[PDB]
Amino acid sequence: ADLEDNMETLNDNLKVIEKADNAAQVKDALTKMAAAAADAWSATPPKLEDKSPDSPEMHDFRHGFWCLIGQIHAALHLANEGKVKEAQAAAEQLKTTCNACHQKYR
Amino acid sequence: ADLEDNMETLNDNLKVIEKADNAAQVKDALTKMAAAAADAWSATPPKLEDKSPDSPEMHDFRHGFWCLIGQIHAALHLANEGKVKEAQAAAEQLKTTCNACHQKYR
Amino acid sequence: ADLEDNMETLNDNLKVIEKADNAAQVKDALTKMAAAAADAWSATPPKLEDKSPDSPEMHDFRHGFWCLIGQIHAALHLANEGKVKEAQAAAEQLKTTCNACHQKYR
Amino acid sequence: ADLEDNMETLNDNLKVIEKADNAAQVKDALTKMAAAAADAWSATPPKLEDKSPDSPEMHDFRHGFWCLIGQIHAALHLANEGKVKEAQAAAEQLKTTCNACHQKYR
Amino acid sequence: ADLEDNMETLNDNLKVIEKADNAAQVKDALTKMAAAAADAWSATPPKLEDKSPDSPEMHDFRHGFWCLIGQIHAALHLANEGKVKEAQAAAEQLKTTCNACHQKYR
Amino acid sequence: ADLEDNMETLNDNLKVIEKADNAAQVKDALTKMAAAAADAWSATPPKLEDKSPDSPEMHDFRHGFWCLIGQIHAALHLANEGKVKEAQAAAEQLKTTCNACHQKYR
Amino acid sequence: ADLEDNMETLNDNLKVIEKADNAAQVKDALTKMAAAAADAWSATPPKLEDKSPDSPEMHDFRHGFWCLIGQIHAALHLANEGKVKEAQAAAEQLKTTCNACHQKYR
Amino acid sequence: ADLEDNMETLNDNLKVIEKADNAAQVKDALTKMAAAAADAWSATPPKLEDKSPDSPEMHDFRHGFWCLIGQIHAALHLANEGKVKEAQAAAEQLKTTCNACHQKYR
Amino acid sequence: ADLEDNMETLNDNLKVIEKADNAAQVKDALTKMAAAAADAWSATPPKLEDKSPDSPEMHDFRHGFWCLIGQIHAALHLANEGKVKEAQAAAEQLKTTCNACHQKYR
Amino acid sequence: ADLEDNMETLNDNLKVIEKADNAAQVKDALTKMAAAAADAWSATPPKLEDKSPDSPEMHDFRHGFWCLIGQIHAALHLANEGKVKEAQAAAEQLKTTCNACHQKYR
Amino acid sequence: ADLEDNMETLNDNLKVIEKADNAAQVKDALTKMAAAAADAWSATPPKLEDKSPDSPEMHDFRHGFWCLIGQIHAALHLANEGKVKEAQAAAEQLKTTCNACHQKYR
Amino acid sequence: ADLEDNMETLNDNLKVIEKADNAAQVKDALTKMAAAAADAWSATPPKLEDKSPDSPEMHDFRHGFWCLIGQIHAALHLANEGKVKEAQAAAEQLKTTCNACHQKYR
Amino acid sequence: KTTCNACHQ
Amino acid sequence: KTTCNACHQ
Amino acid sequence: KTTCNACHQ
Ligand code: HEM
Ligand code: HEM
Ligand code: HEM
Ligand code: HEM
Ligand code: HEM
Ligand code: HEM
Ligand code: HEM
Ligand code: HEM
Ligand code: HEM
Ligand code: HEM
Ligand code: HEM
Ligand code: HEM
Ligand code: HEM
Ligand code: HEM
Ligand SMILES: [Zn+2]
Ligand SMILES: [Zn+2]
Ligand SMILES: [Zn+2]
Ligand SMILES: [Zn+2]
Ligand SMILES: [Zn+2]
Ligand SMILES: [Zn+2]
Ligand SMILES: [Zn+2]
Ligand SMILES: [Zn+2]
Ligand SMILES: [Zn+2]
Ligand SMILES: [Zn+2]
Ligand SMILES: [Zn+2]
Ligand SMILES: [Zn+2]
Ligand SMILES: [Zn+2]
Ligand SMILES: [Zn+2]
Ligand SMILES: [Zn+2]
Ligand SMILES: [Zn+2]
Ligand SMILES: [Zn+2]
Ligand SMILES: [Zn+2]
Ligand SMILES: [Zn+2]
Ligand SMILES: [Zn+2]
Ligand SMILES: [Zn+2]
Ligand SMILES: [Zn+2]
Ligand SMILES: [Zn+2]
Ligand SMILES: [Zn+2]
Ligand SMILES: [Zn+2]
Ligand SMILES: [Zn+2]
Ligand SMILES: [Zn+2]
Ligand SMILES: [Zn+2]
Ligand SMILES: [Zn+2]
Ligand SMILES: [Zn+2]
Repeated sequence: ADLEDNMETLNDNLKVIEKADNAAQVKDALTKMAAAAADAWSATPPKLEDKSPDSPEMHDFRHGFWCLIGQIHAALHLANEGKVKEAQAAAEQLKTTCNACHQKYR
Repeated sequence: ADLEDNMETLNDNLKVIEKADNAAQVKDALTKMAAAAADAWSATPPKLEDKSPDSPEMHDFRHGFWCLIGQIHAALHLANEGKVKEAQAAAEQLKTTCNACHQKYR
Repeated sequence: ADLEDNMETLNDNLKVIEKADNAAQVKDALTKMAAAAADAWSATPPKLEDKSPDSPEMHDFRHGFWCLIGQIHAALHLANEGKVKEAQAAAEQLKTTCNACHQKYR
Repeated sequence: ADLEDNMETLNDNLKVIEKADNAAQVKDALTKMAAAAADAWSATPPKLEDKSPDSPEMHDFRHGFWCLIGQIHAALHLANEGKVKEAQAAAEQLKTTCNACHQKYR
Repeated sequence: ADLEDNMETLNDNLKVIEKADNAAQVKDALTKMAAAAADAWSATPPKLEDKSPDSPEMHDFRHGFWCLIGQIHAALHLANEGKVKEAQAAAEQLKTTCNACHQKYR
Repeated sequence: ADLEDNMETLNDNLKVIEKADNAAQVKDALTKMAAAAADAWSATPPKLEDKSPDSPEMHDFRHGFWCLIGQIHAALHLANEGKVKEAQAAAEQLKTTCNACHQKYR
Repeated sequence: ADLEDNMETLNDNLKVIEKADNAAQVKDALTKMAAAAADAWSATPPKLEDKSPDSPEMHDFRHGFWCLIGQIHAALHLANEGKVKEAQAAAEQLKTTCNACHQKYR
Repeated sequence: ADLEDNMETLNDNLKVIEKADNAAQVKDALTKMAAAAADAWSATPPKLEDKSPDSPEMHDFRHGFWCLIGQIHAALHLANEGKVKEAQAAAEQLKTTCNACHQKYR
Repeated sequence: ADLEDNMETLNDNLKVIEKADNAAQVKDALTKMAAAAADAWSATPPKLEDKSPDSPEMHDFRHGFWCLIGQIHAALHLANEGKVKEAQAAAEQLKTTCNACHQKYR
Repeated sequence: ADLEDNMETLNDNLKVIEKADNAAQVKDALTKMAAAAADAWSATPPKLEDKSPDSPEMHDFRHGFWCLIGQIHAALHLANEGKVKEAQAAAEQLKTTCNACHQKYR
Repeated sequence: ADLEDNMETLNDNLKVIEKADNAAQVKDALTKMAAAAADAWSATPPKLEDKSPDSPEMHDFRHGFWCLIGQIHAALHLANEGKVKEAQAAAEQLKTTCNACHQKYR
Repeated sequence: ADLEDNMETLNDNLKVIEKADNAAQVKDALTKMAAAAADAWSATPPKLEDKSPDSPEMHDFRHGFWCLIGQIHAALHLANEGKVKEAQAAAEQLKTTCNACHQKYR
Repeated sequence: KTTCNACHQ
Repeated sequence: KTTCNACHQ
Repeated sequence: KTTCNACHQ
């Protein structure tokens, strides 16, 4: 999957979590998000193609995904415990991280 | 995944196949489509909720997915041979089946 | 397992679902039913032994099992979501399919 | 494998079954037949290459393999029970299904 | 599975073994019996619910299953050698253990 | 792990079960207890090092662990059914078995 | 393997352990002993072939192998820690268990 | 496992490594430590609960675990070579990282 | 295993094959023989200790094992077809190969 | 499979390689050839039935298969690099080896 | 592997990639590089053997491998899509990362 | 891998074995050597490009690798027993075989 | 899963 | 599962 | 699991 595909996966599964009424659906969606973020971590976005791999921008970009992966993990930990509403709240909070990276590099 | 989620998966991956330039991408997308169809085939769509399980409508509905799964296999066979353009052409034919079920039941 | 064994498995696990008070027990029972139906699909019942494999009766017979497998799948989808009562209701509805095939071919 | 390859596999293994004196040989041959028939299920034969997938013709073609797969399954069930003569008889019965499709579509 | 379910599994499969005409069927049935006994050994039967876990009654109860599991293994060993009649004779001996526990605790 | 390590594992996971508010945490803790007890069963405690392997003391010692393993299994059966409070009650009752062996051999 | 085969395996591997100069050799030998003792556990020896499975005699016979298995486990634990001399000493101690059963039942 | 449980796992296994006299024991303990750190890295500690996810404090917190995981790998590499004393020395160095995070955030 | 131990394995399993009354037993014994011979293939026997790897004797020694391995395969093929007596006769013919090598190098 | 059946497998897959237009198809065919040749290696052909395993003819017969297996590997290596035409040419050269053995022993 | 071994692997496989004419060769080489870089990530180089793990220096050293791993991942993504020239170009870009670390720490 | 790359693998791992101070390192290196030699076995070297597969030279070339593979196995057996110095000496003796082939065909 | 397994396995 | 695994594994 | 899998696999 390319960066855009991984973003579609992220966006789609966030919506799935929002509408979900059971732990299994939340777990599955978060698992897909984790895999999408893991694939996207190594990518170079269009607006940073001219930048050095060792640039503050590229460091910050990759950092965003590991921030996101960590938060996905915390959400899944809650979902695995059957705590649907708490995992949904945690998934809602992911958006801050989505937005922050977008504001800079999308 | 609910019916809507599976439809989103089908749609997204059919678009991935169109824009694809390599066999692996086409194979991945088709694999994801087969899994979505495997989940969806046993669902009951909103417009057929008040219908009998042995109704002509539900027979036809289930049959549409089996047709789709068959066609995905033909496309997979081609992608496994590395024939990107042929697999893509086979995937376009899938859309006839998508269209037919939608015309009746969506 | 022979046809009679598979029927015993179907009958037993239907009762298990009825008395169940948790998702795990419902899931396990439905999983066993699916496997029993899958094994029974290819069988030839005593009252159709004289019939052609391509006969309307043999078509209808095999069709009943795939109808049953689909309904088992829908029930399990509900059970996997922790929806015990809904899965139990879905399992109750299976009986129509059990009865229909029996009335004709048992 | 292509359509002709799969037909060669089916024909070769029918011969292996006929001459077999042990269950292992019969089981192995039937397994190869199952694989070949499963692959042929999604193929389009030369005489239907212009036809609709939703056509009476392609419907019927696919149905023929589904029928054959069911019959191979039944023979396999017998071979797994070490019943050489019975499995050989079941394999012999397959020929009517082979022939029916050939008459229409070969 | 509850105690009753495991008893149903034991009973059904012991009957499968009696009527069996092949080693695979006997092996499958014995395998299912061992799994049911593995589940049941740690249960507390209705008639021993008010007894201490270290009571002679609960010691004896658990011991009955270990005896059963041992005998299933002796039957499995024979079935694995394809000795259908000997495995069947070994399975009949199992019934002494079934009877003994029932006489005391059922 | 040595006997002392296995005891630490037993003690730690008992506390985990007590404070737990979900089935997954209870299941995981009991699974770890089962593995710890299984490893400890074959050990020789300091106060029985001078005793024969065939001694009433060594018989009684090994017996305690299988008593414990059985009770852990019953607790896990409850936890697998999502019955958290009942599994926690069952885990509480384990202490009798812990204490009994300690009073004699610790 | 039959009873005599398993005894040959036990005897051969005790000799391998005694002459061993490395942990891998000791671990491998003890693993083979574990397998042999596990298989012998459900065997009926010539001198008890007429006896009750619930008899003091068959009880005691089975118990002897359970005892031996525990001791092999303990020796295996040591070999896994690379402790050649200690594992060899543990293997030597097994002989008392071997001998006890032979005295009664060989 | 919650943060406290993972800390207990880290502490217990670090003590196992100190007292260890063999490579397998050291490797097992380090493996358990890596799994606990993998779980803990995405947690939010009580003293940082009111902090932003992108705060210097949470950056530093996550970073501490990544440092720890790195050091566990260096210790594992040595244990895999059977170098018990060197692996133990490497594990002692881990404590600097334990101490640093505690000083700030515990 | 050392050479002597592999030889013990060859010798014991030849005796097992001789006394066997079922295919499984013969198959099991031949499988163990194949493994022992495969290990022994690269060994240097005491009587050829000062000889070069490229020496006429060491070529001959290795060839002896390749010879034996080929015959074990032929016997295995027969056992896998359930042809007990034929497999036993093939095993008996191995002795020529055993004896020939012994005369030169044992 | 018997020798004749392995030969049918060799012959059919040589034809598949000749007509192939992709690497996957060539790889698949060569893999099946390798398996057939490996099985045939330990067979005794009708024309050498009364001959000794250590006879000049049987050495030559086995060498023929080792020769063929080596060439199939070389062709497989080429197919795995996607070099279709080169792999086809290597397969065509196999015929020399097929023919040479046939002239002597078929 | 030690640090020098891993550097040899990285260097060797960069050369393999440069000379490669097929995707399989490129993918295999990049996989070996990934493994080598992952192992080197937790190593301590001679020039930093006295340094703090929490030092600017060891931080930076580890960061260099994390950077390299990300870049190898990106190249691997391309190789998996059969894009030889593009993956070779991505591999070439790695050299800046190799060089940066060498300048500081070699 | 091509022949040159397999040779680089042989050469590098021989150096690793020479400098090794533990069994794991020697085992790892020998395992990689075995794989490289196995691949090289079916290669045709530049200097024998116009030669027949059945030529005296190609027989000799393949034999050289079989010779090396046998010695690597012998060394591996020693490494697996933790006999580091003995395994190193066996690896050193490989050089005779390396050199002999090079003199003729490199 | 059942329809899929019916062919593949 | 535990008793079973104690022998088999 | 994700960070771990990123290297190992
Ligand atoms: C769960 C959180 C996130 C969501 C829901 C999300 C969603 C999206 C969506 C819907 C798009 C548009 C895709 C398209 O053009 O078709 C996009 C693009 C993009 N996102 Fe994200 N995203 C998330 C996290 C992140 C993070 C953490 C980063 C940076 C570290 C990031 C970087 C980007 C970039 C660079 C693009 C532009 C891709 C391109 O134009 O090729 N996203 N995102
Ligand atoms: C690969 C071919 C197909 C594609 C690309 C596709 C795509 C879609 C999309 C994008 C939607 C809208 C989902 C939404 O509400 O967000 C949809 C809905 C729907 N589709 Fe499909 N579909 C395909 C095959 C099928 C088949 C074969 C059937 C029937 C056998 C079917 C039946 C339906 C139904 C009943 C809905 C309405 C869902 C609802 O409102 O709950 N589709 N489809
Ligand atoms: C969950 C639904 C079903 C249940 C609970 C069920 C139950 C049973 C039971 C208890 C028997 C008697 C077995 C015996 O004689 O020992 C039986 C027989 C039979 N059933 Fe079913 N069944 C179900 C579904 C079906 C379906 C869908 C079909 C046809 C497609 C079918 C066809 C038959 C036939 C042909 C027999 C007679 C077997 C014989 O006499 O050899 N059943 N069933
Ligand atoms: C086990 C039963 C079957 C056997 C033994 C068998 C055998 C064969 C053989 C030997 C051929 C000639 C292949 C060639 O031209 O190279 C063939 C061709 C063909 N078969 Fe079958 N077949 C079987 C089942 C079926 C079924 C069930 C169908 C249809 C559903 C079918 C459809 C065809 C078609 C369309 C051809 C012509 C292929 C072409 O000309 O490209 N076959 N079959
Ligand atoms: C293979 C041998 C066995 C067979 C065939 C067998 C069969 C059965 C059957 C058919 C039932 C009636 C279940 C129902 O209520 O629907 C039952 C009940 C029972 N059995 Fe067994 N059983 C066997 C072994 C054992 C053993 C070894 C024990 C004790 C160690 C035991 C203890 C019980 C108990 C306590 C009940 C009463 C269950 C309840 O009312 O909750 N059984 N058995
Ligand atoms: C869940 C139940 C159990 C718990 C919570 C538990 C807990 C403990 C604890 C915390 C210790 C002290 C460890 C140390 O010295 O560091 C210990 C020691 C010991 N326990 Fe247990 N235990 C349990 C079950 C058992 C059972 C069933 C037995 C006997 C069958 C047993 C036998 C022993 C022995 C012999 C020691 C002394 C070990 C030594 O000094 O080397 N325990 N136990
Ligand atoms: C590691 C400890 C053991 C060793 C080394 C060992 C060794 C042997 C050997 C060499 C034989 C002679 C086999 C033959 O006649 O061909 C034998 C026979 C026998 N052993 Fe063991 N044994 C051990 C443990 C046991 C145990 C624990 C029991 C009872 C629980 C037992 C019961 C028997 C019996 C009943 C025979 C007579 C078999 C027959 O005559 O068919 N053995 N043993
Ligand atoms: C191997 C090194 C480590 C060891 C041995 C260790 C050990 C411990 C122990 C024994 C506790 C007390 C747990 C309890 O309340 O029962 C604790 C608490 C804590 N540790 Fe660690 N730890 C280590 C690494 C770390 C690291 C790297 C961090 C931060 C990056 C950290 C942060 C904390 C925090 C925040 C608490 C408080 C937990 C709470 O009160 O909820 N630890 N640690
Ligand atoms: C199935 C056929 C074979 C059987 C049954 C067999 C059996 C035996 C036995 C029982 C021993 C004595 C081991 C001991 O000292 O305890 C032995 C030793 C030996 N065998 Fe074999 N063997 C067979 C095949 C071979 C072959 C094919 C070769 C040569 C290629 C061979 C070479 C040797 C050598 C060199 C020894 C002496 C080992 C030493 O003294 O260290 N054997 N064999
Ligand atoms: C890829 C190369 C080869 C091909 C295409 C091939 C093909 C065939 C075919 C089609 C048959 C007739 C089978 C039948 O009766 O139905 C046959 C028979 C035979 N082949 Fe081959 N073969 C090959 C390699 C070899 C080799 C290398 C050997 C000797 C080492 C060999 C030895 C034999 C023998 C002995 C028979 C007679 C079998 C019998 O009558 O029972 N073949 N081969
Ligand atoms: C793919 C990129 C890289 C390549 C091709 C490469 C290649 C090499 C080579 C050929 C050596 C000489 C090995 C020897 O002395 O035997 C070496 C040494 C070294 N490299 Fe790299 N390297 C790469 C990446 C890195 C990175 C990213 C770092 C730091 C983060 C690094 C740190 C070092 C160090 C510290 C040495 C000295 C080792 C010593 O003297 O023991 N390398 N490298
Ligand atoms: C462990 C023992 C061996 C070592 C250390 C070794 C090492 C090497 C090395 C370093 C090269 C140069 C590769 C290059 O051009 O970069 C080479 C080339 C070569 N080796 Fe070996 N080798 C060994 C075994 C063998 C054997 C046993 C044979 C023959 C059976 C052989 C045949 C060749 C040939 C034909 C070349 C030339 C490759 C070419 O020019 O394309 N080698 N070897
Ligand atoms: C709805 C359930 C099914 C799913 C999700 C599914 C999925 C797939 C996928 C993803 C592949 C590609 C494997 C790969 O190359 O990685 C495949 C291959 C294949 N499928 Fe299915 N399939 C299903 C049902 C069936 C059925 C019912 C048949 C038989 C009529 C079948 C026959 C085959 C065959 C012959 C292949 C090629 C060989 C193989 O990989 O097994 N599939 N399937
Ligand atoms: C937090 C997640 C991780 C966990 C739980 C973890 C755990 C482990 C464990 C237990 C081992 C020892 C394997 C054995 O010998 O049995 C290992 C080995 C290893 N790890 Fe990790 N690790 C993690 C992350 C990573 C990362 C991010 C990297 C790459 C930067 C990495 C690279 C390696 C390498 C190169 C080895 C040695 C070769 C291998 O077994 O794969 N690990 N890891
Ligand atoms: Zn991707
Ligand atoms: Zn950087
Ligand atoms: Zn779903
Ligand atoms: Zn989407
Ligand atoms: Zn219907
Ligand atoms: Zn069945
Ligand atoms: Zn039909
Ligand atoms: Zn195909
Ligand atoms: Zn053919
Ligand atoms: Zn249709
Ligand atoms: Zn249960
Ligand atoms: Zn029943
Ligand atoms: Zn008790
Ligand atoms: Zn332990
Ligand atoms: Zn005792
Ligand atoms: Zn046995
Ligand atoms: Zn022996
Ligand atoms: Zn008893
Ligand atoms: Zn956790
Ligand atoms: Zn603790
Ligand atoms: Zn941040
Ligand atoms: Zn060995
Ligand atoms: Zn030689
Ligand atoms: Zn064969
Ligand atoms: Zn010879
Ligand atoms: Zn390393
Ligand atoms: Zn190199
Ligand atoms: Zn730091
Ligand atoms: Zn290669
Ligand atoms: Zn030759």
